[PDB]
Amino acid sequence: AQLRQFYVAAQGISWSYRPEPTNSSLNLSVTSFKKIVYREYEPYFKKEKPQSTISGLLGPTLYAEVGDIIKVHFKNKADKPLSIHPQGIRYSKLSEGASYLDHTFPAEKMDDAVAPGREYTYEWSISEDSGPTHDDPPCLTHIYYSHENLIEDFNSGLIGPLLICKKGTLTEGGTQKTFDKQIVLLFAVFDESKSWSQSSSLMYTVNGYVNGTMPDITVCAHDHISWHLLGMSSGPELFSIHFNGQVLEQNHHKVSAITLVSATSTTANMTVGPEGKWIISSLTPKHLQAGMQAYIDIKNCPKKTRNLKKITREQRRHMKRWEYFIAAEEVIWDYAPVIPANMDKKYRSQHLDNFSNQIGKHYKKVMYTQYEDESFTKHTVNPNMKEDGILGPIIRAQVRDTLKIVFKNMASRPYSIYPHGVTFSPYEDEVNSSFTSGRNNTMIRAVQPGETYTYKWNILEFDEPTENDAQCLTRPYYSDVDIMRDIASGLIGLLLICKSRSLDRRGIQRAADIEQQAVFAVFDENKSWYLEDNINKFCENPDEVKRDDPKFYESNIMSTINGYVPESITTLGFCFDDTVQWHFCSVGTQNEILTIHFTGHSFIYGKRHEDTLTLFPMRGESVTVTMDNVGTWMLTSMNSSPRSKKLRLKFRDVKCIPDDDEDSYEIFEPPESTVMATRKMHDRLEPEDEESDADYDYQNRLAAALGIR
Amino acid sequence: IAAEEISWDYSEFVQRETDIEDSDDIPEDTTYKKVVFRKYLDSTFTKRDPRGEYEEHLGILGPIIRAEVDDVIQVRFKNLASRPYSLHAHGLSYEKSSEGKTYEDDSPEWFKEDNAVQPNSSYTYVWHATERSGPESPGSACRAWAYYSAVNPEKDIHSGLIGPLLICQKGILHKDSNMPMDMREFVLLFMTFDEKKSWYYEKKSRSSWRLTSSEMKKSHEFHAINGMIYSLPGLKMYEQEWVRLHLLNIGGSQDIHVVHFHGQTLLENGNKQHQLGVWPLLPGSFKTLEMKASKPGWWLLNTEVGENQRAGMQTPFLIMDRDCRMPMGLSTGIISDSQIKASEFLGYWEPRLARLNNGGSYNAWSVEKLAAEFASKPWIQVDMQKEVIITGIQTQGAKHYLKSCYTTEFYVAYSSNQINWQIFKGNSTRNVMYFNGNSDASTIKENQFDPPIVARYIRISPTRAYNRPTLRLELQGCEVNGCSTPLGMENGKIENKQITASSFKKSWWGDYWEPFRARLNAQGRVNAWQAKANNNKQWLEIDLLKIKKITAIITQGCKSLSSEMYVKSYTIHYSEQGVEWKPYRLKSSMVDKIFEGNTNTKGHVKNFFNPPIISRFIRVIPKTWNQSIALRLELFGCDIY
Amino acid sequence: TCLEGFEGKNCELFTRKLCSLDNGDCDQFCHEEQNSVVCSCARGYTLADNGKACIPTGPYPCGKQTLER
Amino acid sequence: IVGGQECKDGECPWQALLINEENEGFCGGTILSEFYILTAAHCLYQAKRFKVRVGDRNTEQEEGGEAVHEVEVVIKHNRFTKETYDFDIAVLRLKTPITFRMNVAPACLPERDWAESTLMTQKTGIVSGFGRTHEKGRQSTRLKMLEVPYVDRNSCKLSSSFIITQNMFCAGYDTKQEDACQGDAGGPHVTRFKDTYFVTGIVSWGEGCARKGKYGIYTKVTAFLKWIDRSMKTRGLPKAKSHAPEVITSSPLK
Repeated sequence: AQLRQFYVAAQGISWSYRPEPTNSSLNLSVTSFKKIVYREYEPYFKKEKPQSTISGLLGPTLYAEVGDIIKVHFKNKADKPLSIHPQGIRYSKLSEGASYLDHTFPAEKMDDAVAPGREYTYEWSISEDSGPTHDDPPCLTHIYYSHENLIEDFNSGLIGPLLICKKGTLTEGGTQKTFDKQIVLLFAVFDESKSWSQSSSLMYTVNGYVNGTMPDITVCAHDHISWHLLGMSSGPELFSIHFNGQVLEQNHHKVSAITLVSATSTTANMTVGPEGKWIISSLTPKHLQAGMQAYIDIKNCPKKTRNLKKITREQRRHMKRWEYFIAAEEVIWDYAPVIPANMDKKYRSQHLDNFSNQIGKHYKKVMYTQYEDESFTKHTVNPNMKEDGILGPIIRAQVRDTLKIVFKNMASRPYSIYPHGVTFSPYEDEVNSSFTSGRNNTMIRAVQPGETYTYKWNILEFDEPTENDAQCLTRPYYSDVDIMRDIASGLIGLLLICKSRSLDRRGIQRAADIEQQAVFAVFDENKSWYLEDNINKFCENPDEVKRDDPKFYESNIMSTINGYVPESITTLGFCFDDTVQWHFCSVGTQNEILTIHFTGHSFIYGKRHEDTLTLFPMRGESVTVTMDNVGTWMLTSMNSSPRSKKLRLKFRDVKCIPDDDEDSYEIFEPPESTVMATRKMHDRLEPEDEESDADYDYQNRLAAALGIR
Repeated sequence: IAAEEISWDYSEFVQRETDIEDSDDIPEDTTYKKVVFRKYLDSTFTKRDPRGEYEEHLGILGPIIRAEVDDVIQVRFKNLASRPYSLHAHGLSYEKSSEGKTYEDDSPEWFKEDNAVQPNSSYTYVWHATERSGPESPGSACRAWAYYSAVNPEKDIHSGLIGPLLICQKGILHKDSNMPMDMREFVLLFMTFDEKKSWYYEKKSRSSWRLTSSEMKKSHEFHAINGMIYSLPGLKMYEQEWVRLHLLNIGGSQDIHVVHFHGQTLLENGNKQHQLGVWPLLPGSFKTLEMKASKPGWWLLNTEVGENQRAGMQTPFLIMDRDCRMPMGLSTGIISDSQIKASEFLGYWEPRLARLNNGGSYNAWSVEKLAAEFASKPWIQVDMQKEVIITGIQTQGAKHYLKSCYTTEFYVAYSSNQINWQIFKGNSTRNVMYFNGNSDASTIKENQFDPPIVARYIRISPTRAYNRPTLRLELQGCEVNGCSTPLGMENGKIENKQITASSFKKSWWGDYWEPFRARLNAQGRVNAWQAKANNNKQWLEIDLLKIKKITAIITQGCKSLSSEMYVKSYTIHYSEQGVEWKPYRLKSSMVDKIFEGNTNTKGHVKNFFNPPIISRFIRVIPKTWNQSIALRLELFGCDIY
Repeated sequence: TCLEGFEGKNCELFTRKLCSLDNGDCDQFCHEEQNSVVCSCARGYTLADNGKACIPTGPYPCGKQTLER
Repeated sequence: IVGGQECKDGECPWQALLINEENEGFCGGTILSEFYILTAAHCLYQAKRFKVRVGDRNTEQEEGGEAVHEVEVVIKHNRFTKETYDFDIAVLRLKTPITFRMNVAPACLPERDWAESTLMTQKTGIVSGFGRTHEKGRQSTRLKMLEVPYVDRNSCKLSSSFIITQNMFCAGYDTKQEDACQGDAGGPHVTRFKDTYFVTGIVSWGEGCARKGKYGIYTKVTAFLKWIDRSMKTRGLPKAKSHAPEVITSSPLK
């Protein structure tokens, strides 16, 4: 029943696409266009609000609670009668802000006839059914706009955020009680070419900021912050945003990425950690010709101290001398597998060797592997683990996992390593950070070919996810020196940020099994850094150059899986009692969502049983799937032609009768057979079999939780 | 299931379903050479399934199969054209015996025989129903699937060869032909259809085929919504309905929309802990969730896009009144069935004289003699020359000594253009080829309708009664905007503190009158308000508390069990939050309106008023009169937000 | 009295081929023999006139229920 | 709601009470034939002696000449985990044969085929037992047999801290009321399949029995066919007619 009255007035402001407070670059300004944006005013519309620096072209951020009234007052000052169309429920057609053929009374258009210079108060409210009061965040944002012309009521700056939070733990302004900050985000594409002033200026301006000139979000530590995931684009455009280092908690779930469309009503909150300079990686492959970068400036203001314990609470440590050895070698790896099965003649007899006199056999494709000792020449085996190929192998993290990535480059370009959303030490980098301070807190990831560097950091209990989600979260890692070119060169893998199921030094995955992933990255040779090892240097036909032709272009545009461009060597034929965790990923040069249809097969996610799923780039999607089926079918997609006609899968799933291990070949055992000695599922130990952990000979301290109490 | 090659029209907005503009000439051809499905109750032809009122969402798509646990319906198919057709389902882990996809198999002519159907030859084929589609967790109970051809993954979804597989749970079933309903679920398939990308491509286009149709970019690939364009019918619900909406998208893989309702918050079931508000869509899955309406009116249904709204979907859904059970033409004297049309009558009794319980042995409906009545065509065109919405019609016979005389069965029809008689009302949701009727004579019988039927040329037709065809069908309609609801001026919700009387008549050596019962159908002493004086000075003020939108009015009158008096004219005084006893302004000019009271003795007065009466203290001052002052004042307001 | 080979209300559905699901409407083992299904109980039980359910014969074989009270 | 109703004095034979020579019981058994009694292995190992009596509906009282089924010696099991619980099935080697009476009704032998058709259909079950698995403060004098439903396998490994294999699964209500350690240990969780009765569960204590309203632990003898077959044919024909039929076998159950 609270009165949340606001005074918004739209006007045309010649706002530059770059924050230039100094009049030195105004004579040669590369941006000088008008923008009709929303601007808040005082009662009776006297003086203009100063507005935050983050809200360049964004209007006033409206805030409200449940069961309250919102007598918002608007005064248009542009040129055409605009309106305000929120996302409430109590507002009627007389005050809805939508001008269309309603087939009702003509007097219902009084909310849209707001002439430029006429005041009009909208009598709106909200019902009680707009409050979650559960596992959702205490706020439910909304987007209000003008229903006149969406092509103009957005590119000019006619966008504003509306907040309908929960009455109780919220203050006056949109900030919670236990949280001391309110971070509002906005990522838009102001297409100036399609608006009111038809001027050729197709530029990707995030809130009117180009080349990463967006004002940096800054907040000191020892406090709590709250986010607001908002930002509508011109239409079907998305934004692959990510919060490096600092992990948020969207929908009370510890996540670090969010990529939807049309500004989805979602807010989040988290708790800051140590001081530093983190990154807001706005890595949008389809939106990079203009510029969109941001970072995090975490200082240190000593105000309150939490009970955050560093190590686990007197039961879990597992201090082991296990450092992951990674050497950026240039072993001979090609798009086609070693001796292909389905005969990939398009790459075997054209680019794999000296056939057709194109590239050759000796390549420089660098792959991130994992050795077993300090040799930097052979891993667990001489080749690879087959099940991953050029993709990264199996890496698991736990408390004191000693993630000491002994990286020693030896190719022709300085590389590094960076796991997705991991907090490190002020001494070692392992993250594309610009934090260059003193020698004590310096961090440089530049590892020249020949020099070795170890990124030492102790992953502990403050680096684990929640409890309701899956065990090990999928976080694909990639090089931090380069952004888009190293991914095409085969420098990408996957990391398992698991929960608190640390049993021994390796962490026994309780109620789990093996892992089956699925990657589909479409890249090009021109995107990779080793473009010189194709047609110019590593070449044997200087008279005929395979360029400027569609034949050589599509020969590089390929979708790979486990380092195998045609088809993989393994099948998805599981059996019963397979509590595995399926992972999916599909990075590349795209930005929207990617889907895949499953015929005759389904999965389990969200306490239900869906058929198909939809993954997201940047981050990694994980789901615990139990593969129980008898027969064989296809897993094709429904798109155009280069991604729907050859993206099938041939496998046979059979379980006769339990896990099918009495007359076939599979790495499982029901057992259900003659057991006269020792077989599978025979956990008979002399001291004690199992229970929860192995802190002592019997574990005498009784406090096994799943995080900070 | 069938698949006869019938040319379907994508640009269906020229039919003027809910469109406004008239200068919408089609540059190319309206219809497109495609194939439509059909449902058969038998294995052979010459027997189709009549598309009922509930079977609305289909357009170019054929029927929708409803098979659940312990219930299987055959799907015999026979090719009619010259190309072999296919049929492939999705969802469960069905084997190749009921799959029908063109790939590797095992059986010779059984796993892939359904993909190659020879013309003029039937084939034995039947699908299997599972329990996987049942939504787990306490919340939902339905989750639809999809099925299409399989001879080509792309040339079939554009050839009109689509179909959704709506599968619910088991436990809640209805008596509608043993089909589980007990709700009002909807299903919509949004997917564009292309003529140049299909098997029935006639090598050329209907206008030009140089740079993908020189007239319009992909003119053959129109964004047909639900098989049509600018249509979307059946969106006529009531206030506060938690109906389930099934959103299915299989072909549109590069078209992401976000559904946002104008003033309707969302509520997710299952977990019972989420509110959301908005809910987009992803390609592949079959999203389904409730709606939960709030305020009535023509609320626009859009997806907040620029390419699929003004050129795709733009149909506002209407919410009509729920408690619109007011008298229409029985208790009033203005609205009557004077515009009735028919052909064959039933006897010699009076036509209009068909009131419930009337004096005389002649009270029915007839003009010409009946002679012989059977399964001929005694149609009774009940035309109203306006929009209609009927949810229930009563039926009562006649007697005068002992005989029953009641109609046992009668079929109903309807029409919307007079030139064609769409005799299909008898096959609605529950009905298939029959309809209820009267049972006796002294017991009133009603026939309630389930689907919100809308038309203009209503047609009823009797059959045979108890050796005397006599029918007395009443009239019960409803509102169109959905807000004109009785505030209680005649029921009892509006107390006497709001509607007050003037003077109280009291005799010296006797009793005293109580003229404060100004309601409809009152007993006791008087029946309404009768002041002591008899001039143009008395008043009858009403307190509306808040502002309202009054459109319909009614007025009968009272008496004193001797003489009947009424009022012939009055004036309505409108005001605002404060107090202002000023008559209602005339919108057609600038003066005040001169309202008319009761015309005859007991015949009510029904009139519509487009301009709202935004006021709170409405005053009624009777100008002229008849004998004495008497009127049963009762209006119909709205809830202006 | 419609012709044979066609069953249902107006004799539309054909004869049943395999049992597989729902145990073939018989209270014992369902095992198809290439478009031929036949159910039959082993020892301790007999058969009925058509084969809908095995008629109980023995008083207490290896699996019954006492409905005396 | 069907609560803890006692067993009937008609169709409830599967209750071979395993007591001691004194007035002190320990667990129970399962009646199937005249040469093998399925029960838990901890009934005898790490316990006391063994005294069986079939058709005994009450321990304190006696319903006449009906409880007689003495046992000579007994052995153990190969897969029986001494610390935890896994394949906890033991066979009681009776010494005197008992005919088929009213309170002693035989049952047909299970098979591996009734593993994919009995768990998906019969989602319930009954737990026959005098009440010796949770012998704390609910020792009822009457033979109680309540009804417990079946839950998905993905909710049984977390019911107890011990990781449960495939042999044992859920067989109780949700986390609401007391539905675990019901009846005597080794109690038959027979599920009336179709015209027959096949036992498919043995109640045993894991970490004891306390506040276990989550789920229950019950074995699956359909996979135990290879053990009941190796201990019935390899022992040979009954020498002295159930002596031992036949207790003279190795400890890992042959």
